[PDB]
Amino acid sequence: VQAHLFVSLGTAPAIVPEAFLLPGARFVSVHVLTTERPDVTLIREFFRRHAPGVNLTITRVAGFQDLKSEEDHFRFEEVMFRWFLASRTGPEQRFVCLTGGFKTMSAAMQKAATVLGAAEVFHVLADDCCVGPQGRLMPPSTLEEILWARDQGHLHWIRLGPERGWPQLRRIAPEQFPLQVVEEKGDERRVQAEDRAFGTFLQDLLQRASRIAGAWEMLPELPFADLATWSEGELAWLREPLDPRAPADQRWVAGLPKIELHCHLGGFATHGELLRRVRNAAENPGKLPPLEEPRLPEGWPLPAQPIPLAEYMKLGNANGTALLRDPGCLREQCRLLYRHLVDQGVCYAEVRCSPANYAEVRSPWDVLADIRAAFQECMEGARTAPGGLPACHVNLILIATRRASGDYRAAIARHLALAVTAAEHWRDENACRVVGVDLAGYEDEKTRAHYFREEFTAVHRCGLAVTVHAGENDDAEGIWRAVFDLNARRLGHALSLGQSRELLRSVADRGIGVELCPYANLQIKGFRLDGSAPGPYPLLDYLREGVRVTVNTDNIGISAASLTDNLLLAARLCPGLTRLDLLHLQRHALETAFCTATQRLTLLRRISSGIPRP
Amino acid sequence: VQAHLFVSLGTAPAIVPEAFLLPGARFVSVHVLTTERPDVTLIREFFRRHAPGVNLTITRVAGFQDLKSEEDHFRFEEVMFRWFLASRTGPEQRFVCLTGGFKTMSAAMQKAATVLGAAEVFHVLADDCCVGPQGRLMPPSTLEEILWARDQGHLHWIRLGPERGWPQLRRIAPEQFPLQVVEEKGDERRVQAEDRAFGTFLQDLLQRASRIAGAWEMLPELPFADLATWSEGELAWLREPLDPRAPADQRWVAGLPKIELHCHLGGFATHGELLRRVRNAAENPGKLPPLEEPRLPEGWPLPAQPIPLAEYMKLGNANGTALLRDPGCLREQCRLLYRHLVDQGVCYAEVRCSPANYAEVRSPWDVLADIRAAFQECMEGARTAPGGLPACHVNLILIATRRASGDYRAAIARHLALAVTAAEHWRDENACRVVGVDLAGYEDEKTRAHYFREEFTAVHRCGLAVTVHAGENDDAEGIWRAVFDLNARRLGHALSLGQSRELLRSVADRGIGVELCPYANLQIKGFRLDGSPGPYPLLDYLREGVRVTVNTDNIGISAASLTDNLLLAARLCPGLTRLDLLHLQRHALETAFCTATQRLTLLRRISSGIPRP
Repeated sequence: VQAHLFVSLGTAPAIVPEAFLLPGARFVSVHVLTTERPDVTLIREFFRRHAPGVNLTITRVAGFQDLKSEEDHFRFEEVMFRWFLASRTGPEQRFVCLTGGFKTMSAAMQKAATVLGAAEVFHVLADDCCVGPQGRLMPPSTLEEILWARDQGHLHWIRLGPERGWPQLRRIAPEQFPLQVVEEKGDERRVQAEDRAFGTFLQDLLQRASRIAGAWEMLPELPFADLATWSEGELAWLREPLDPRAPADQRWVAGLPKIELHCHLGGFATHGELLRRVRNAAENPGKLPPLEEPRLPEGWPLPAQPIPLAEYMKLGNANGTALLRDPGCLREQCRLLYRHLVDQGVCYAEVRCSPANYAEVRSPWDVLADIRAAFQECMEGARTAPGGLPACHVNLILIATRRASGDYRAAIARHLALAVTAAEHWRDENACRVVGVDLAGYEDEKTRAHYFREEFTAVHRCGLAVTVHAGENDDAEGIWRAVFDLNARRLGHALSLGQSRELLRSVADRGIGVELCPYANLQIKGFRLDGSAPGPYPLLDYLREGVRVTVNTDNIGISAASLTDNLLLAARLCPGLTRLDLLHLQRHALETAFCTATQRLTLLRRISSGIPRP
Repeated sequence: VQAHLFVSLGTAPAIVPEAFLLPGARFVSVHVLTTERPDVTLIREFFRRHAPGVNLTITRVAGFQDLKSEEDHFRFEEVMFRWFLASRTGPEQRFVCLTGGFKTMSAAMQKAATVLGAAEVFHVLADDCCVGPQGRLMPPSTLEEILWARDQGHLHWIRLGPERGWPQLRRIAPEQFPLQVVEEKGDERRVQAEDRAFGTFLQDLLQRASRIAGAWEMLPELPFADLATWSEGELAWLREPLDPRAPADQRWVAGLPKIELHCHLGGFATHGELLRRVRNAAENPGKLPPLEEPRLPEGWPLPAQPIPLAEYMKLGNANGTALLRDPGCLREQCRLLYRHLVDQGVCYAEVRCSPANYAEVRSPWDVLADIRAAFQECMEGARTAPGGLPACHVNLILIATRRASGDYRAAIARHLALAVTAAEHWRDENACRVVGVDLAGYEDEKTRAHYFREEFTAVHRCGLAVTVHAGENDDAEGIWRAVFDLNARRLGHALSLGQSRELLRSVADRGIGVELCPYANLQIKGFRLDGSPGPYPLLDYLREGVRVTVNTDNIGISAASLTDNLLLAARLCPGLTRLDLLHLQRHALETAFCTATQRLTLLRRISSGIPRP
């Protein structure tokens, strides 16, 4: 109910104290400007009296004596707009006055109230109030006739209708439209304006709504609907090549809301302090394995030579099946992963795990229950304020197991049966829930999974999604079979699709998604970096054809990189990538998720109103 | 370009003479509203002081001497408001100026300018203008110091800009909002009012718009990005129920760009003049069957009782197989269909046809070639100016045949072979081309054919989409089998999906489109109209996230177009808003069978064509 007051002052200073008087409407603050000519001494005396606690921010122009030239008009409008900007208050809290002014045209304030939302407009009136010595309604000597008129009420205040403001400018910040203070003498200040950028922005917003000449190419092909309210200069910044080494471009990617779809729980904390923290919350300290940390190759984030997959897997042999057989370690790892995900700014994640691996005495169901309980407790604990919803939704995807010595059919059957029952058990739509399964594996699984299509027909009826990790070999026939027989909806990696036009066109048309991990691909398969045997990274081509490409993290601990670093490295690998392409990537990732329609709408609202302005 | 102008009021007369001075702006009319006091003698001086000629209706209130009371503001607001109403001039012809008067009526009149709408707001300001005694900047004697100032350029008119006004209040008449003329003293005029109903209307409209516009979720979730630059009133209008009988919404629906996905070539011109036009272009007039138009049921567009499907089919027995076995008739039908589609405003269509039906002596390939050649000739003919592209794009879908007399498996094989060969033959991406097949009649029904899955693995590799028609019964098993074995991407009709949550959820998630035809569905299955067979399952599908479309099916048999189908869909499901139409268009665009470049071009064309109210 903080009613910050915005009153203009003319050559008559009675309007300030009088419009201060209002039915109720206790004012936390009062903001006024004038020109250099009028004095402030009697306003000083007035404010020293019964209202000393409130502040009186009286700002002044750099130079002004009258408003008769047009230049005076644009300058006054600009300075007044930057006033209202610098006030830093909610639209429902701003109040507008009689706007008398020293013939300040009295209309700029109404224009501001119309374009920028406010709460109310009132009009002071003088009726037999403060009858002066001359007989006319002169303002009091200092304040005595104010009290006199308040005693016998005829003056009053004529109140107009409230305004809401234009939808586009209703949300805005003073940082992109600042002002320079010439000098501040106590509560009084003198400021000045630089350029009519705000007027240019308003004129652009008016003009693009009429013609379609220049906006016709730009607006219709924009990823999010909230990007149509940006200025012409900002939209030009968005259509320029992204520099991954600029100290300013790095802080923009760090504030974007992000969606994550390829993460592994068993490869998070494998080195450094986090390993110590995980190895501290163990329930049974007596059976923890000896602390050995594998040695990373030279310049590990950017190795000079590709390493094979087996060495990559063994690089994380300090936190996995060895450590996650103790419940405390499992819970602590879940909590740390959630905290890191929240810090990165992710708003929706899908963690992949295989409960069978971390089970030697307990059953897989107990491991799944513990994981779900930990994640749900964290989600309920966080509960930030997008409307009461948790800060980061987390779902679950069940990948197959590793110890494939027992009967393969038995392992597959157990893996799918655990998923179906878990899907049936947790049916609430605001909590962790198993959403899909993974069919990673070929050769033996190629001979088993693809042939036994009838095995994977129950899952389809139970409401679960299927993702296939097309890793090594990456032949075309496997992709054809995965797309058309297994009815998968997302593909893993699959970096070679441009060697068969029919497959690329089919994948583009049907809508299947593709998941790419820059750091892992560079460190495992090898790729050229910067401007200068594998070919170019197939990200720009996929984005141009119309495929739904995403960028993910894969293994956070083994690769030692986060989502932001992955995006910047993706910018490095393909020269020419623009920021609009990053927003396209986010939109595609949102589209290809496994959530429900209500969650999709909520995520769209959250993302579209979070993009930081340049 | 007639300029009906509103000047101002003023205690000092000078406001009117200095406001009539505008650079390069001729006004055919001048209207003034003011109080009892002002010296009407000086406006009488101005009456012929200017010279050339303009109306000078001076309106007066029944009683007023000062703006000092709270009710005074409301009284003058209503009076001047109804003065605007009774003006009877176009929104783009009004001219508005608040140079003079007191403060409150200036604020009220600028508020009228923004809310009601205007074309330009200007301020007259004097700089060293008309110097008088003691060096006082003060109005001229009669007009001569104005002449001196014009000789010296001492006048500065400050122009602000145009206005838009709220959509509902843009069009209004004074008959329902009259006034009370006290006395029109020739050019002078006196008025009074009766109530403040129009101000109550404005308050109710604004408060209802505010209440409807809650959290600003509207901006993040608009269908098309171009709508994000609209004014608040237009969005509020878009968030209201659609009235299908008003003479204003119908033109808006007519103006909308549209996409058609369910049309039949063999049921276009089956009655009236079009039948005669088609029959007059036959190559061999001696072999034409005698003209016999079937008789339509009672009130055919909206029958009072459903009819069986067989009678619906027999209705179109004048332009079926009988007439189309002649090249001239085929060409004329194709050309007429293209012209009608262009007139309706369609920008992308997919016409279904069965070439085998119209082949007796000629082979099916000749029929297909003739159809493609006719459509391509028309397409290259139109090419108006989208970006240099044709005004309408037409692709083809091959449905199965009707004559299940011979070996049906042979018919299916020939159908698919023709489809594949035609798909490979024409490969340019800016011309008519076979884009998909329709495994209609459930292939040949599960009675004799079920689903030869291993047969339909070649069309997928050759790049053809599959559409499955849901006809009678519509058991969930059939839809399950179609979706997860035939890899279909669109479903026909399928009005019963709400009876199984799992099917609805799966269909919504995967992204399979649904095609609905309101007129045909009403005439064949029976439905309740104007809220009086269950309710029409269109609003439920939209609220559940399914991708729904509205089509025409048969144009000649049903005797309706896309616009009429949209309006009837509005009638069937009460509460449908004007945003749902754009949602349907977006879904139709997303479910089409075109290519990525065509999809981007279609998005650009649709998003830049939506008409503002």
